Amino acid sequence: QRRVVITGLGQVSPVGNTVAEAWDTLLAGKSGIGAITRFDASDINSRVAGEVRGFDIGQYISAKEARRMDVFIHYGIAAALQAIADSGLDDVENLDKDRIGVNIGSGIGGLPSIEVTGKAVIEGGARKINPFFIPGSLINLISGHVTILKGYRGPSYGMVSACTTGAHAIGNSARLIKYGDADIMVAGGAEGAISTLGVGGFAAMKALSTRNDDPATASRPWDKGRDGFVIGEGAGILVLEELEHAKKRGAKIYAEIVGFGMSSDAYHITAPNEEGPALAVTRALKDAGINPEDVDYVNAHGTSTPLGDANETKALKRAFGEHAYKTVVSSTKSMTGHLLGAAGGVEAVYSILAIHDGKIPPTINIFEQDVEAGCDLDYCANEARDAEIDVAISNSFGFGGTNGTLVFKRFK
Amino acid sequence: QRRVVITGLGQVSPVGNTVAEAWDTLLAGKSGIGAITRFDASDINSRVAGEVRGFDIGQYISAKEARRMDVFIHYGIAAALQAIADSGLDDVENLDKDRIGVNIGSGIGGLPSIEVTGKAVIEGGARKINPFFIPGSLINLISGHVTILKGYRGPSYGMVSACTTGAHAIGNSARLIKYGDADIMVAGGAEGAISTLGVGGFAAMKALSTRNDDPATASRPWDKGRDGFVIGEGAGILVLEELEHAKKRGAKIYAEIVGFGMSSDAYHITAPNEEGPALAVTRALKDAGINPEDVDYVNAHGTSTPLGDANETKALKRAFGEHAYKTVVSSTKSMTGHLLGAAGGVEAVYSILAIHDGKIPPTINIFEQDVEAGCDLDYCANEARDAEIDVAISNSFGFGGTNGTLVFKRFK
Ligand SMILES: [K+]
Ligand SMILES: [K+]
Repeated sequence: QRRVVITGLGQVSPVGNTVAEAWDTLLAGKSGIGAITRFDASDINSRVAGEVRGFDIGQYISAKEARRMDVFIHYGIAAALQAIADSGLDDVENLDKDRIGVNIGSGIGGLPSIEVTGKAVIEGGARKINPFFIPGSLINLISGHVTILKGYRGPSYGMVSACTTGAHAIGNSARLIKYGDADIMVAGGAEGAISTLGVGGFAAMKALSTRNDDPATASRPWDKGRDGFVIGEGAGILVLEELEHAKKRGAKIYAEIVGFGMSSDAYHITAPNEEGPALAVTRALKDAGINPEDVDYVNAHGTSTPLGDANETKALKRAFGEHAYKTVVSSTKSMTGHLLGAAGGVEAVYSILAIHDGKIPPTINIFEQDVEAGCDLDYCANEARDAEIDVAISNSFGFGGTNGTLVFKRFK
Repeated sequence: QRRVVITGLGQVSPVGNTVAEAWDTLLAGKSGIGAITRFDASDINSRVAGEVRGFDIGQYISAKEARRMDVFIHYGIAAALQAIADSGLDDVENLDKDRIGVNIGSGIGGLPSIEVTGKAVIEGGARKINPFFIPGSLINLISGHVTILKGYRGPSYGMVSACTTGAHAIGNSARLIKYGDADIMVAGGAEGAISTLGVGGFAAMKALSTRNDDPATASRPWDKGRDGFVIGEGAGILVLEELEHAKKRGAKIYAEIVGFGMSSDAYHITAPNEEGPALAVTRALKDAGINPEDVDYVNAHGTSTPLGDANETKALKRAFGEHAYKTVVSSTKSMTGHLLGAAGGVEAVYSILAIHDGKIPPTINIFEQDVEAGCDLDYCANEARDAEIDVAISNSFGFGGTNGTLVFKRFK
């Protein structure tokens, strides 16, 4: 019955501090990956990352309060306020704030502040713990701060699903609105784990690229020379709004979310198989009431891992059949790196912008496509395309074998 | 119009390593709170806790497997496997595991292992990081390990809402089943933050009781002498199942979940207001289509805080009107302590058992009820009661001002 459209976009990421900066960067095929500057990473086998740069949280909230939060909350709050400003909700007279909720997740949360506080305790004891240590690291406090800043009293919580966090949050928020528990939801993911334990943790898994002499081409999905993903940070946020509510005020509408699919591999904890991801894609298309052939663009999970990229391709073939060769796929992680919990968030934004603008962002750094390994689809290599996008799907296949697929559609 | 019933219970907590042990301990009014033994808490102003004791994870998984996980995962897995065994799903031939999902959350997650790893890194560099450090601390890996152990391929993720985590996980899972995305959901919360940064973190917020000389009465909800909550650890898990699916097999049904209410205070980060919690209770009852007068038992938030306990009373009076004085309230945190993200889990179990067995667990340590602060309701003080419970609600009002209310009903 109830339909859910997108009326606001918010983004902070390695390719831009606003939605416009990012889109322009992505369409130009420019990388957001560089050498790690956040901390001394000389000891980690991976020393490259997608870092947020030139970003001032003080533009959004007070510096004194910002001081008391870990940076993943900075990214979430900033991207949320962007999306809210973008939707025009701050200018609606007699807005029913009781019907507005916030659902923003994170994969890992306040790892950098936990590391800092830990070092403080070792050196100084338990009395060096700041009074704001715990709220400054709690994942759900992103939603907490946003509701307090805006006076929203609808449902608020965070999700955690590793790489799939942002997808689950957005899909779940859409469910909430349809069920009637809210008319508006602010949803997405935020991540800030560029730290010794964060970067070093995934490196210990041998999951990260070690192309430290060529940062710009470290992330290269479906390329022959790929060797692991490049860690990234930031946040992507949507404003989801019930259609009639959107149309009553004169809201600008980017797209409609028509489908949400979920599955579990039940196989490996940190390596996606074929069937699990295929299930999620299938379930999402069913939920949307559309067929594979209707899908014009797939924003892939596309981590640039040897097994993952190839397994995702096989998963698409299972779910799409022959249309896997007709549709267009692309991984924006080729430019942004892998934002983990925030990945589903920013890539939802990009998918929606693809529909809205009629443009597909490229998978850069495809020098020799890995056809031998089965990666023989159209990954929109190396250059963006003008394309009529009516339906776009965004995939997220995360650690724990948890899968999510969002289905967006042009609104007319 | 699908209905959701509870066919399985699982629990690990300071009052028991099984559901039976716990329910018996609670009804006898015995405390699970003692001096902190897990680590040297000498330098922290709060040195009491609700610890899990005499618990062998090796009973559920191999030692080798366990070594790769932080303890909050241990509690989650153990409580999950308890619930799954209780429901009898392991014995159903041709069970459709594609229709079975897992949604278990945590408030903080793998804080102890992060502290351990962080120290090892300080002492020996990045090499020290175990390859299983990241998956061993990821909150969503509780669901991950359960799906893999059992072969469940339905939706899987975790939620994070602090104190309300377990409530949101259960309610959301019921919504999933109703929507049709699953027929069975394993849902609850788990927490294991009995560590320097965990206990020290909440102590730095002046949030914990400092009654270290008398651990047994440190947790005393609505008592004149209450001085902050007592931190606890553990996990509580439900097996949620669509009604016809349960009835078609020979499923034992504990109760039915008929309502789910969510709200945000939009007021204070770490201190509940009146209206926020009142909103959640009202919304839960409207969702269930039930009048306040029909509520026989309220499993309170009741963390033992000077402001929180008094505000919760005012919130109940707002939502229930005159029936605030007719119903029976009680806080099992008087015996378990506050299990954070797991609180909503174990207290859902306790609420269901109240309905099932027709008994009300007491709020112990009420020596002089704080009537002067307005705490003048019936908190089932100091001894358990036999009572016919047709409808019970369980409240969780957590940090970030996030509120969740579950409504359970006896099934016929
Ligand atoms: K994607
Ligand atoms: K409760």
